[PDB]
Amino acid sequence: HKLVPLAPADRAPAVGQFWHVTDLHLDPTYHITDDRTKVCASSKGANASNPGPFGDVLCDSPYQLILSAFDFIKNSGQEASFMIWTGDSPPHVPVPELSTGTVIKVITNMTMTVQNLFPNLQVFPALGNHDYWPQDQLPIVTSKVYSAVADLWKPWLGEEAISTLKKGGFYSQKVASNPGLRIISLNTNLYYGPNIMTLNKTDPANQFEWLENTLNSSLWNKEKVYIIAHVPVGYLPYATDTPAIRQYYNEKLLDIFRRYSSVIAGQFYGHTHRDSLMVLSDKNGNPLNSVFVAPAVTPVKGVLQKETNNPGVRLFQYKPGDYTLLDMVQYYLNLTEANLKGESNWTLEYVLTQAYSVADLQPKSLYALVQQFATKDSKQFLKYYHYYFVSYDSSATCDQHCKTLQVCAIMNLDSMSYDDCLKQHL
Ligand SMILES: *[C@@H]1O[C@H](CO)[C@@H](O[C@@H]2O[C@H](CO)[C@@H](O[C@@H]3O[C@H](CO[C@H]4O[C@H](CO)[C@@H](O)[C@H](O)[C@@H]4O)[C@@H](O)[C@H](O[C@H]4O[C@H](CO)[C@@H](O)[C@H](O)[C@@H]4O)[C@@H]3O)[C@H](O)[C@H]2NC(C)=O)[C@H](O)[C@H]1NC(C)=O
Ligand SMILES: *[C@@H]1O[C@H](CO[C@@H]2O[C@@H](C)[C@@H](O)[C@@H](O)[C@@H]2O)[C@@H](O[C@@H]2O[C@H](CO)[C@@H](O)[C@H](O)[C@H]2NC(C)=O)[C@H](O)[C@H]1NC(C)=O
Ligand SMILES: *[C@@H]1O[C@H](CO[C@@H]2O[C@@H](C)[C@@H](O)[C@@H](O)[C@@H]2O)[C@@H](O[C@@H]2O[C@H](CO)[C@@H](O)[C@H](O)[C@H]2NC(C)=O)[C@H](O)[C@H]1NC(C)=O
Ligand SMILES: *[C@@H]1O[C@H](CO[C@@H]2O[C@@H](C)[C@@H](O)[C@@H](O)[C@@H]2O)[C@@H](O)[C@H](O)[C@H]1NC(C)=O
Ligand SMILES: Nc1ncnc2c1ncn2[C@@H]1O[C@H](COP(=O)(O)O)[C@@H](O)[C@H]1O
Ligand SMILES: [Zn+2]
Ligand SMILES: [Zn+2]
Repeated sequence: HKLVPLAPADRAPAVGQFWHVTDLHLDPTYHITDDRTKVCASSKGANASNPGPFGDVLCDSPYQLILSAFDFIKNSGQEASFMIWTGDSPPHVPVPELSTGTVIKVITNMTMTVQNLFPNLQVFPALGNHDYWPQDQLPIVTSKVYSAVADLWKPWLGEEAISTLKKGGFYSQKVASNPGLRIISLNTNLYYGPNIMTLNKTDPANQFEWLENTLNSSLWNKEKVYIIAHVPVGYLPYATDTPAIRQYYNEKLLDIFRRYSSVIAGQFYGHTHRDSLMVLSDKNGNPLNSVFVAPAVTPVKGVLQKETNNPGVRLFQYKPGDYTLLDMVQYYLNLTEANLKGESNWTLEYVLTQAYSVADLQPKSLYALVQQFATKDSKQFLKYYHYYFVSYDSSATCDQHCKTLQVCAIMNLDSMSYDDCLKQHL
């Protein structure tokens, strides 16, 4: 007779789950036609290679592909308490073939697709470099795009997040279903090489100052943080000595992340359209923070590229009320198979703990895994390189130089450690 909360069973609490989708790149022009240079504007006059209803390797996403990805999520039987969505919705076409209004229209379409299919799911979006017109030129003051996405994403975001989103394209937001968890959605396009608007800016849109204060508040309020953004920190794994964002910004952002590694329980990026791991470590090689780059829904590649990705979406598992990452489940569409029969079969690619025989996704667990990658003829690394393209080509090979670039980028996010890795292993 005392109105005490009803104690749950001693059963093990169910893990929490959330979805990560990225790089949808809708191409509204997509359509099958005899002249394969007219299947999709995103091929920029190239002949589509083998187009079907779910797309082509030289095209961005037909609407039907994006719909099939979200239909899979909806009917997967996986419970999830939120979704993160890390940007890049318009297609790869020349700047004169887009406009601010067209960019906003595509982002609106994607946003409304998600809200229509998932009316009860909190979603945390981030802007990508194509989520602006002209592409990559994301500004350091308020803009029409920033104001538009602030209105589009209002169902998911509180007043303070809406205010910072409108001003600079970034926000933080408490997760309604997960007390003690905060999402920080950065606009890392402010740091991306092609962005003229941020040249010679030490703190464009004051995002570093804001991020510092946000993380400090989370620290003192005993919150955990998941960082989400479009362009990742660290080095491109397919190129030599090339940071994904400008080196000055990479170094500055990584130092913030190292100082707050005790608060940051995950980092989640897109932009590369590949499945990549990174482990942020100190200068002495001690692992600090696990980083997850998710592959795209679009399969697009340029004619000059040999490989591309299969479409992917992924799910993370975490410890409830604690937010330590326990696992990652990567799903994919075999695009050639789907196009041949005309029906999608989104399916499991792998479960990270099972694929790699690791206990969880903590930095030390992943650090020990990637140390195995470095061993000669590592079967773990061969599997990783297969999954890098989302199982596009089991015959794709990574020679000694390719593997040095991959492993060095996985383990060394800052310039000093990355260049030392090249010195030791080239
Ligand atoms: C996603 O879905 C696609 C489509 O089903 C799968 O791709 C097919 O995979 C099978 C098996 O790997 C391929 O069949 C094999 O092809 C080999 C030839 O390689 C290429 O050569 C021709 C050029 O002449 C290409 O056009 C062709 O597409 C291939 O890419 C052959 O050497 C094999 O022959 C022998 O294989 C075994 C031997 O035990 C036997 O089954 C056969 O009888 C034969 O003796 C075999 O035919 C098939 O070609 C692929 N199709 C396409 C369109 O690429 C992907 O594997 C799948 N992805 C994942 C991750 O599962
Ligand atoms: C796009 O492709 C067309 C068609 O090329 C053919 O189509 C394929 C199915 C395959 O069979 C190829 O080997 C063929 O060549 C190209 O147009 C043709 O190109 C050659 C001359 O270079 C010749 O077949 C015809 O003169 C061209 N026209 C047609 C209707 O066949 C076209 O050049 C390709 N465009 C690009 C940008 O690659
Ligand atoms: C989202 O778009 C799809 C795809 O259509 C294109 O995408 C938009 C960005 C915009 O440019 C549209 O004008 C394009 O047609 C829409 O699906 C299509 O909708 C129309 C009906 O209005 C219909 O003619 C098509 O057959 C539909 N299907 C396909 C595969 O194109 C979809 O309705 C849009 N969704 C939202 C919520 O806006
Ligand atoms: C980080 O915050 C420290 C703690 O100060 C208190 O933090 C919360 C509760 C705020 O309400 C603030 O007003 C409090 O004073 C600061 O002492 C410290 O300066 C901050 N560190 C940095 C690097 O900004
Ligand atoms: N694996 C790759 N090889 C060569 N170029 C790439 C690769 N991945 C991405 N790019 C380039 O990076 C950009 C793609 O990012 P985005 O345009 O934001 O989707 C384009 O300029 C591509 O040409
Ligand atoms: Zn992209
Ligand atoms: Zn991008």
